[PDB]
Amino acid sequence: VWVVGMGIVMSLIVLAIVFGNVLVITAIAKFERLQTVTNYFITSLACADLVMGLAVVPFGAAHILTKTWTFGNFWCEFWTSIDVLCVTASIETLCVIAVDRYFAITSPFKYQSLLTKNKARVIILMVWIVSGLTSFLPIQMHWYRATHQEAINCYAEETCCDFFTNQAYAIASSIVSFYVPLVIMVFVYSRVFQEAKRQLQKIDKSEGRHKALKTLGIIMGTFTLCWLPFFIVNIVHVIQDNLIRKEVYILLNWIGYVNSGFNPLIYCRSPDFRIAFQELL
Amino acid sequence: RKLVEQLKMEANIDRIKVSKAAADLMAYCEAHAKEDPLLTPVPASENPFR
Amino acid sequence: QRNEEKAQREANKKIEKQLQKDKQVYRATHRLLLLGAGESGKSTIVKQMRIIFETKFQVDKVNFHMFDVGRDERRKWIQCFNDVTAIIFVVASSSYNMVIRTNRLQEALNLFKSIWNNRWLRTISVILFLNKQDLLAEKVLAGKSKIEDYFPEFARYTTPEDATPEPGEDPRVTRAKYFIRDEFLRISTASGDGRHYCYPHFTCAVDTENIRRVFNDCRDIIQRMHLRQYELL
Amino acid sequence: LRQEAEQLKNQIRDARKACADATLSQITNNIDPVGRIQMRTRRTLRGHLAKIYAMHWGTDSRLLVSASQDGKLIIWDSYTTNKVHAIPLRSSWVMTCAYAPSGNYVACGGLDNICSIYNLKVRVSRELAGHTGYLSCCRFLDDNQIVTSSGDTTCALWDIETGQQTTTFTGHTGDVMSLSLAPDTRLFVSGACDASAKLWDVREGMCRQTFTGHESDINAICFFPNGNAFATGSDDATCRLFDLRADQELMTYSHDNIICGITSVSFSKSGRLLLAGYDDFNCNVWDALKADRAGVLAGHDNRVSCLGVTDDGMAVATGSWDSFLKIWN
Ligand SMILES: CN[C@@H]1CCc2c(ccc(O)c2O)[C@H]1O
Repeated sequence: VWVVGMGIVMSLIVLAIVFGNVLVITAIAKFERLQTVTNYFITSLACADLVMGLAVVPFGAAHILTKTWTFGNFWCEFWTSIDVLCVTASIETLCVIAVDRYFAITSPFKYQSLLTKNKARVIILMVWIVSGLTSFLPIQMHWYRATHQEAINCYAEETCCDFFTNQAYAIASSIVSFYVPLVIMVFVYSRVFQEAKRQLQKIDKSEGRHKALKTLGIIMGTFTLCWLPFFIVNIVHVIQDNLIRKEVYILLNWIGYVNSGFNPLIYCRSPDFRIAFQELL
Repeated sequence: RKLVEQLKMEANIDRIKVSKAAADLMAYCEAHAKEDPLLTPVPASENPFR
Repeated sequence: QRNEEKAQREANKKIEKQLQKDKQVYRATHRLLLLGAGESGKSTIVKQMRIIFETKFQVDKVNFHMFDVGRDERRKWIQCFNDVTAIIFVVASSSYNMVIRTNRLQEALNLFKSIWNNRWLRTISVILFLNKQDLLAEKVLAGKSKIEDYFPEFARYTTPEDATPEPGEDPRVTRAKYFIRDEFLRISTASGDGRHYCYPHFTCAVDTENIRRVFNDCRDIIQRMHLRQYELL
Repeated sequence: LRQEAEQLKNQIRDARKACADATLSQITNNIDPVGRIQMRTRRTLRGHLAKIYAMHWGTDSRLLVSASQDGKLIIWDSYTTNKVHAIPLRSSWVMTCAYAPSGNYVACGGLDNICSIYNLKVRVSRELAGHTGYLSCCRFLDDNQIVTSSGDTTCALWDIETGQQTTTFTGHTGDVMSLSLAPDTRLFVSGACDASAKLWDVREGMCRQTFTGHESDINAICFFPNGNAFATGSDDATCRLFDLRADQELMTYSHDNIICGITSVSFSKSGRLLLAGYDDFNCNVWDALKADRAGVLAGHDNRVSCLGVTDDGMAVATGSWDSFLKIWN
């Protein structure tokens, strides 16, 4: 009865992710006032989160509950590829949003000319192309398969389908997906915080007669506490460690999945988004 | 100056009962109601826009 | 036939391309509005910055455009300027004693109040310039026109220790100038919700570095607007 | 001095009170209500850069003209949604625009105090100057005469070839903000910030009647299709319908919810529906005889600035500060 009770959590998570992402996508799509340069990135992130929540969360939940994979081997490979593509696209879109924010704040005069609708579309296309490459190319070509006997036996078995990866591919996927975007986000957000502190000090000096810290803290926390443990356990069990149990790895991956139910409502907290949501519902 | 003359000219003007003008406007609205697609929406075939 | 439709589509495409080019050219141009009384000295500021009146001047390859509407007691065209990055307000701080009949400086303060508490422009910052600093210094040092006689608040006013004054070598002129600035700042702070800010600058007719001040201040205005849009201020 | 003016005001007030026998509400209370009206955006143009201020339907029920603070006067084909012409303006600000009944000429003007006129068969054929204040509205009496309303509290009747003010309609306190022309070219009225709308005769050049019902500035005026009445929008929430023959007010259109002013007012072809723009993001309709709102219209992203009903009565086009003209039907 434990799985029956546990299965409610996964269903609730999937429902919340789908509902939030659908609401956000409809919010940008229906109203023309919401469309903007950064809202294109926001809706791309919402689309990626919706795709992952629709595809990999229910299938992974079914695999966990039934303790077996009923579908075929090719469908399992497709599910793994979709999972990697969606995670990479979501984190890369977070990084691109952070870079856009940094460019808009630090370089305001050139911000209008630097990024346009065509530039945003090109950036989104490049992000999705690199995510699709890093996902499908090393997987569909079986470049991630391990030479261990356990991995070969797992691949041979039609029913059981777990994730077994090389050290090289695991390291490359980690650095491409999370670590480099983590460094870029930390750098740009540190610069943005420095600029905000300078502006606050100037305003206090001029009109002597914070919020930026809280916002950056919540953004960085909901990114790091959601993804970093999984992406350090990745490298840990890839490189010379056997203490990583499968349960811990799956739990951290599902925390990373839960991050998709947290990114929308924190990236659509603007008053215009609230008004659009109220009008829609 | 000329304001006194302007007001004096404005004061002397023929006026009709408000009821008569109200009835005239009502009659015009009733008579020309049919020839107006805003009051009664045009059929989709008849509508130039859609 | 369909030839007319094809020609119309081609013309529409050409017009759309021209409009896209115009949008690219125009989105990089920042609009500024020059507002002030006739005796304020807006001509001096215009001459200093350049070196309806439309003016092109660029700083660091950033194009700014400046407007000067130029009695018009009831300002009904003030709602037209809603997309400008900032509104330049020019007032002669040496015109406190001169009165037309209500001091001119008090009338300028009332005009600033009307501009600030305007429904149509509620995200438009104001760049404040106080020309005729030398004349104000001469008037204050002479003492012919008592500052407390026209402005009763000067009797209880004390100099701000926080703000370091310029080397004017006279405490009295610094006190007077800072009181005049603080009047505008007190008007601005009452309705200040963080959307728009007032930046006071002490300028002189001899001084010509007002263009860099305007450039830096507009940069700060855009930075603050973006920060508030992202909710970091 | 002022004693004669006070006596004249008392006399006209007494005459207006005597002529007010029964309000139009009393007569109209026995009419069938219009009922709910549903209006849908048949076509959205969406081709302007900055906020637009005024628009004018052509004599043909298709073509449009909309002018925006971006400085471009763009002609739009409503049916096809294609852009026929785009005429750049020398002045960065355009406060109004017009379409000649012949369709050959299009005139626009703004804070430049010059009523530029463009020939469509797009070069400036003539520029009319002489107004002390900013222009506010322009309409075409014929192919050769145009009446312009300026911020100098004076309206003038221009001649294109002559280029000089044929007649000046002086004698108004506040700055005129809008004017409308009668179905014939004989009469036209204007409304200013002095809370007064005055009727003018183009030939004589003297104000026949003056109506001062409102308590705030008038921003929009349109005629009843009959030509015997006209309704004026205002900065106050009330939109009122006047009467030339009765010389006095007939109705006020006020609702408790609406605290905003009025920007554009236009009647339907039959005159039953009074379309009024608002400082709020959405426009409202009014039963011109019942004074009861029939149905609120879908809002734009910003405040609406202009209303125009086709000569055939097919559709109404509203333009907001969101640079969008949404054709409604
Ligand atoms: C279904 N489990 C996958 C397997 C490995 C992996 C994940 C997410 C992001 C990556 O960059 C990965 O390499 C996990 O979600």
